[PDB]
Amino acid sequence: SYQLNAAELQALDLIQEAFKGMNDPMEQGRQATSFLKNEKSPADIMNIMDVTMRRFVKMAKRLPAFNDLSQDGKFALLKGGMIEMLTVRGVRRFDSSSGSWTTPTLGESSEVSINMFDQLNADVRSEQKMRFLQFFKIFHEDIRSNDLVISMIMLIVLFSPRDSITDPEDRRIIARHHEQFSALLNRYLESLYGDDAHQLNEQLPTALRMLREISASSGMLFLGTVNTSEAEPLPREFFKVE
Amino acid sequence: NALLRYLLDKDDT
Ligand SMILES: C[C@H](CCC[C@H](C)C(=O)O)[C@H]1CC[C@H]2[C@@H]3CC=C4C=C(O)CC[C@]4(C)[C@H]3CC[C@]12C
Repeated sequence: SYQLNAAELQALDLIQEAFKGMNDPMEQGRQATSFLKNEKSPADIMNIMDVTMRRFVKMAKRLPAFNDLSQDGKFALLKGGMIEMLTVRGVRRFDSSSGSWTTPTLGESSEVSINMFDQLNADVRSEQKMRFLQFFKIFHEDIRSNDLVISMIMLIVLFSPRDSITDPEDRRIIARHHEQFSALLNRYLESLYGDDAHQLNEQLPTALRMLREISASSGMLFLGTVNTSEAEPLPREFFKVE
Repeated sequence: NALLRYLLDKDDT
């Protein structure tokens, strides 16, 4: 039987609990103002991603799996995985018809166009744009729009082995959860789709390679295009602006 | 990465 057992259902409930605030409203402030501007600048894009980044930190801090790590292990995982998780949120939030990202607390008139890439650093913008579109295209529409699938992919990439993590128990915990989240994702998809799920599982390593590549090559995208006085600091820890 | 560390280490309650 492909039906989920109690432990699998409970793991999914816990994941949904940890992610439950990602879609909360924004408060008035720099980030909301940036999302609401029709004419967005590169700095506005940084201000927008700040919301998602802050919320990923909070999500992780709810997970028992994350809380079994040392503080240094937790820090290394977030630093190493932030942009990868952000890119997966980007796939969930991208509308192929409109060629834009939206957010679930604002209407369709509020968006970030794919063509915002055309304003970024010419050294890297073209291939980052193409990589994002190619990554988006490998997903089936009903899978990239499934919040539980997206959340699990985020956790699979968050719980990746990182060379800087040296505590042996941290490394063990990370490896075990990488495996567990991958297996749970496949079980979930089997419970919905039966044998047809297996093709999705077979594609996961291809997806992850594309995800790691795009995220690892993102760091200079804003260089020369942003004044630090206009952009949130957290994204500036991941993207070099000066 | 001072701000990432701060956000990780803060009491969100
Ligand atoms: C997910 C986000 C839109 C919704 C944000 C909102 C606060 C929410 O999470 O609901 C979009 C807006 C800009 C996108 C990045 C632009 C360039 C990028 C450059 C790349 O090389 C990869 C992907 C990213 C990081 C994009 C990921 C998704 C972002 C953060």
